[PDB]
Parts: sequence; structure tokens; C-alpha cells
Amino acid sequence: DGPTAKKLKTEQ
Amino acid sequence: GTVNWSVEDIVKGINSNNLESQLQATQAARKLLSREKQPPIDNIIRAGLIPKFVSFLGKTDCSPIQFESAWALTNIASGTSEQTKAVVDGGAIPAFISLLASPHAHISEQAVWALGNIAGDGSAFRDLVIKHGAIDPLLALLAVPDLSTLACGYLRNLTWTLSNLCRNKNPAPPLDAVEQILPTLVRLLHHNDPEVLADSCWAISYLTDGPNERIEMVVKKGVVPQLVKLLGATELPIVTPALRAIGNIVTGTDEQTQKVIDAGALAVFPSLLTNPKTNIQKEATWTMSNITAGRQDQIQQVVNHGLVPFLVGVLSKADFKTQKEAAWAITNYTSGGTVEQIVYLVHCGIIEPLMNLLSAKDTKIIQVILDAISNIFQAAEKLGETEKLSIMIEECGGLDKIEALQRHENESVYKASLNLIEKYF
Repeated sequence: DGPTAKKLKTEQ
Repeated sequence: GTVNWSVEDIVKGINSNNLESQLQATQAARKLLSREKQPPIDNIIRAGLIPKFVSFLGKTDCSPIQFESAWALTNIASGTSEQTKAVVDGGAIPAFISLLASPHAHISEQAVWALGNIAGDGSAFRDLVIKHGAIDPLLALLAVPDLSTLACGYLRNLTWTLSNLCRNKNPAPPLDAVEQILPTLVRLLHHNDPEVLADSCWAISYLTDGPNERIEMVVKKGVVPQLVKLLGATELPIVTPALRAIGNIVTGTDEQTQKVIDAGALAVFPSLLTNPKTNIQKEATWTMSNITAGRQDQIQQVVNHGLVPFLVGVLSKADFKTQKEAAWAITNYTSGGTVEQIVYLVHCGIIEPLMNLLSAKDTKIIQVILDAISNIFQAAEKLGETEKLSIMIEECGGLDKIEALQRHENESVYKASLNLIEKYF
């Protein structure tokens, strides 16, 4: 596991 | 207007006594924090911006600064633990949970995203998010007759956040949070969006990665057939977590394992076991190993589904890590199978690939193999076929590898190895 824990928002 | 500001301009605007100036500088901060390409998260933190952004979360009167600051704080929380910790330390959690009730869908989605980054940090922030009451308002966002009416990126985000509330293990999420979330998770699992599916399966995989009681909570929701269906999906991002979940379920009790068998999982394994993605092949073989660790009637299902040749094929040629799971699957099969199942296994050609793997510079696979060999010899004893098997092992060069394994400097290797040579060769 696994897919990302955290996500940066780059776009609206 | 708000492209390429310096941090000190941002500070200057945020510190102005002017809500619009603050708004503009927050948006500048957000546009900075959106350029990764290494966003200046530490610069923003070091500027003391976080408490100001957090206070702008509460500016109901100014929806856009709520949003910009939510977004900025989201992106800070996306960083290292220390960066997420800065956001949390600012009081962002309750402020983000308040924004979940926002009438602006883009703002409540932002608050969802932020809370997912925070929960995504690990158990402690996950559980802190849960203590602050995130789950009701998160779940309430999905309390619609039909998930299809929700914006896709929106649903995907909720699903993702909720999966991070399901995630991590020391400790696992609170049992009551898991129970509260599971019904919505079961529903997202039937949703027709590949990303919502991927993340639902991941959430389910996290929930089944635990003790049997945890596996049971999920198995009881009746999800196993849907997991099995997802396992057949063409999207690798769905297959990967459906299989992790299925795999986790079969490390449970034989009764939980049987649910996966009854759901028709074994019919997918010819594919999975030959899957071109080596991760799927490894995990399918691992899953196989925890089904062959089951009851003889479960081993029988493995046999009946035609899966033993697929185990032989994985044992013959796979990435090493998959071959090692296959070795496990075979030991478990041989330790638990009837004599007839074990004979069957040999008729499928287990011996030569098993012997070829004694050449591996990996001490646990040798012990797993020797142990499978012993189990097979033990079945051959029950039939007086120890000679016929000894010859087989000798013809494929297996005796040479067992003989050379007394010169091996490991307590159980030379012991089981000498035991076999002395006993049969």
C-alpha cells in the first residue's frame, strides 16, 4: 500500500 | 496580478488591514504553493502565514479567501509530516471541518482535500481528524440518492479522503469510525468511476490489512463479490487494490477465505497469475499461498479451478519475489493437502521448478522449498513412492542441489537438507 497519501493541488 | 509574488509581498498583503489585499496575497500564496516544481512550502511556513490562512478559513463573509487559504493550507499539508504538522498546529483541522458545511462546493471540496492530506499523514493525524468530528460531515457530503449527481472530481476527492481515514496501521483506525464509514465505502465500491473504485478498493484493502476481526467487519458488509468483480476489471488501478483487499481477506480465517472462493475469485487467477504486471502476479501468488494454507476442500477448489498449473508456471518463470510466493503457496499446499492433492501437484510438474529454485541465493526460499520437498516425500511415503520421487528429484538435478545444501551455513537448511539426503538419497 499504495496510492499517495497526500496530494498537491496544482489546478482548480 | 497574483502570479510570481515574493513571500515577503505575500506577508505584506496578509498583514495589511485590508481583506481584499489579504485575499490577493492569499491567492498569490496559493499560486506559489501550486507550482510543484518544488513549492515554497517552508518559506510560507517560516513566514508565519499558517495561522493567518487558518483564520481566513473562518471568513464566511469572504468565500474566496476561505478557498484560497484552504487551497494554500491544503498544499502545505501535502508536504512532509513536519509541513502537515504546521497546518494542524495552526488549528486547521476544526476550521476545515467547519468548511465541510460550506455552501460552496469548491470550498467544501477543498476542505475535504485538506483533511485528506492531514489524515494521509498517518495514524495520529488521521485519528485527530476523526476526533475533531470529520466523519459525519464527510459522510453527509455523500448522503445523496445517487452518487452520480455529484461532481466527479468532488466524489473522487471525498472517496480519497475517506480512504485516508481508513488507512494506516499502528494503530488501525478506530473501530467505530470504520463502522461509521464502511456503509458509504460499500456504496462507493459500486460507483461507476474508476478512480472512486480504485480508492474504495484501497480503503477496503486498508481495512482488511489487520486481524481477523477487522477482516470480518468488511467481509460482513457483503463486499467480497464486488471486490471479486473489481478484481476482474480491466483497469490495473482497480485490480491492484481489489487484489490487495482479496489477499488481505484470505490471510483471515478459513471461513473468510471461503467467502472469497464462494464469490468466484479463483476463476480470475489464471489471468492474475499470468498478469504482465509483476506486482499483480506477486500479489495473486501471495493470495494463492493463503488459500493453499486453508482447508483441503479449499486446496481442492484451487485444484479444480486449474490453478496448480498456474502455480507451476509462476514457480517456473516469474519475477523472483513472485517465485518465492509460489514456493510459499506450494509448501502451504503440501503441508495441508491430502496425499492425492499432493500427488496431483507432482503430476503437474512441481518438482523440476521447485528444484530449480534451490539455486537461489535466498535463505527463506530454500527452507520453504526443502519443506515442500519433505511434505511431498511424506506423501510419497504414505504410498511407497519415495523411490519414484527420489529419481524424479535426481533426474532434474534436484539431488545435486540438495547435496550441495548440506555445505550451506544455515541451521534449518543443512538440517532439513541432510535429513532428506540421509532419509531418501
